[PDB]
Amino acid sequence: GWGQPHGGGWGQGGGTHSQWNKPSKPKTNMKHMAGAAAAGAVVGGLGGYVLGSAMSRPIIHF
Amino acid sequence: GWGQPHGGGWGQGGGTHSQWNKPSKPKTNMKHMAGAAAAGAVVGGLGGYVLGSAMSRPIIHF
Amino acid sequence: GWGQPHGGGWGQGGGTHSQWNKPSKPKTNMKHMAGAAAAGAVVGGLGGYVLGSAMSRPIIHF
Amino acid sequence: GWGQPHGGGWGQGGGTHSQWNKPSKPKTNMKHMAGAAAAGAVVGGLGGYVLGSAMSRPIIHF
Amino acid sequence: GWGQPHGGGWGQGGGTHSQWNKPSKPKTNMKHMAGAAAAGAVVGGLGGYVLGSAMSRPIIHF
Amino acid sequence: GWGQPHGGGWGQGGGTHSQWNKPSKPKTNMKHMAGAAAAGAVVGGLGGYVLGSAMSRPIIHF
Amino acid sequence: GWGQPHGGGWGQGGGTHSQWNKPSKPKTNMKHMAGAAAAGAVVGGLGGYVLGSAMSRPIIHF
Amino acid sequence: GWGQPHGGGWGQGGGTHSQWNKPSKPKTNMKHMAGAAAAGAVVGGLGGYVLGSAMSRPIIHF
Amino acid sequence: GWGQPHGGGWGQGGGTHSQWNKPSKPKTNMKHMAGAAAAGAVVGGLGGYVLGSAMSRPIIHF
Amino acid sequence: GWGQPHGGGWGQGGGTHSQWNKPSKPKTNMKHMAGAAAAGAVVGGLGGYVLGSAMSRPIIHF
Repeated sequence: GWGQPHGGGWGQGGGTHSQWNKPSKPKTNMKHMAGAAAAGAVVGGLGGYVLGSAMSRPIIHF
Repeated sequence: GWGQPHGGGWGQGGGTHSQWNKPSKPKTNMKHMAGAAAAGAVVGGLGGYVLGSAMSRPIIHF
Repeated sequence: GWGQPHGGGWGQGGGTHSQWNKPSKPKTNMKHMAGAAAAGAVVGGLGGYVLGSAMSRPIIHF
Repeated sequence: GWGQPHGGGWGQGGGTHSQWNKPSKPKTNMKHMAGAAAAGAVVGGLGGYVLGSAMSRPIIHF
Repeated sequence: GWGQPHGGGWGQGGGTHSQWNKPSKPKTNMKHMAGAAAAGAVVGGLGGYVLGSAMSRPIIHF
Repeated sequence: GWGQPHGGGWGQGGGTHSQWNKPSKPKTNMKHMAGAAAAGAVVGGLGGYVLGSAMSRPIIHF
Repeated sequence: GWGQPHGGGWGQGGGTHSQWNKPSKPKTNMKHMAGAAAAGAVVGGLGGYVLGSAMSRPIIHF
Repeated sequence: GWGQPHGGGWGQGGGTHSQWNKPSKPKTNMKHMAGAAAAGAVVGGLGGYVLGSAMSRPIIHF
Repeated sequence: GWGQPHGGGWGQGGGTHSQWNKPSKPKTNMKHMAGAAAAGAVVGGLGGYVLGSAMSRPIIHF
Repeated sequence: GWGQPHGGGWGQGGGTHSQWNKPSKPKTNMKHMAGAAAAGAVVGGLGGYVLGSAMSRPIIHF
């Protein structure tokens, strides 16, 4: 089967939304990876009213 | 079967929402990974009204 | 079977919501991992009104 | 069978919600792991009105 | 089967939305990767009212 | 001197307010009046979040 | 002097306000009046978020 | 002097406001009046977000 | 002096406002009046976001 | 002096405003009047975002 019927309206009723991003020196390192991954929505910096999705069925031979 | 019918409206009734992100020196390291993973929504920096999803069925031979 | 019909509206009745994130020097390390994992929503920095999901059925040979 | 029909509306009746995160030097280390895990919602930094989920049935040969 | 009928209208009821991104020296490094990945929407800098998607079924021989 | 600095914010913290007015046959009669009167706010039917005032200094000769 | 500095913000924190007016046969009669009167806000039927005022200094000779 | 500096913002924090007016046979009668009157805001039928005022200094000889 | 500096912004934070007027047979009668009156805003039928005013200084000889 | 500096912006934060007027047989009668009156804004039928004013200083001899 499988399925994700995400549904309905969404949002702010009214009023205000204030988003600030002020990081100084973030660091990300990686070394030696050989797997698989997925994510519909990834937030690095900032945002909203962001809709993502993912659907993945990879085959890896190694 | 499987399924995730996430549904209904959502949000703030009204009023205000104030979000601040001020990290100084976060660090993430990784080394030597060979598995699999998934997540519909990942928040690094900041956000809201963010909708993600994931659906994954990988095959890894190694 | 399996299934997760998360449903209904949700939010703040009204009034205010104030979220502050001010970490100084968090550090995360990892080394040598070979399994599998999943999570629909992961919060690193900050957020709200965040909806995620995950559905995963990987096969790993090693 | 299996199933988790989490449902109903939820939130704050009104009034206010104030969330502060000010950790100084948290550290997380890991070394040598080869199992499996899942969690629908994981909070690192901060948040709310966060809805996650997980559904996982991996097969690992090793 | 598989499918993700994300649907319904979404947005801000009214009022305001203010988004600021002021990172100083973020750094991302990577070295030696040979797997597969997908994500419908990825936010580096900033944005909103962003809709992405992904659908992927790669075969990798190695 | 004289003065009425009515002040401060007021209202419902949140939650609900339900007001019903269902009178059947109210009757008001008057006959032969020759004086003076004042009231800042008068509620006949129904209401709320009603702010009135009065300030009066009439001279009547008769 | 005299003065009425009514001030401050006012309203409903959030949530709901439901006002119903269903009178059947109200009757008001008057006969023979020769005075003076004032009121900043008068509610006959229904309302809210109604702000009135009055300021009156009539001279009547008769 | 005299003065009425009514001030400040006002309204509904959010949520809803539902106003119904369903009177059947109201009747108002008057006969023989010779005075003076004032009111900044008068609500017959229905309304809201109604702001009125009055300022009156009539001279009547009779 | 005299003065009415009504000021500040006003309105609905967000959400909804629903106003219904369904009177059946209201009747208003008057007979024989010889005075003076004022009101900045008068609501017969229905309305909102209505701003009126009045300023009056008549002289009547009779 | 005298003066009414009504000021500031006003309106609906967002969301909706629905106004219905459905009276059946209202009747207004008048007979024999010889005075004076003023009102900046009068609502018979329906409306909104209506701004009126009045300023009057008549002299009547009779």
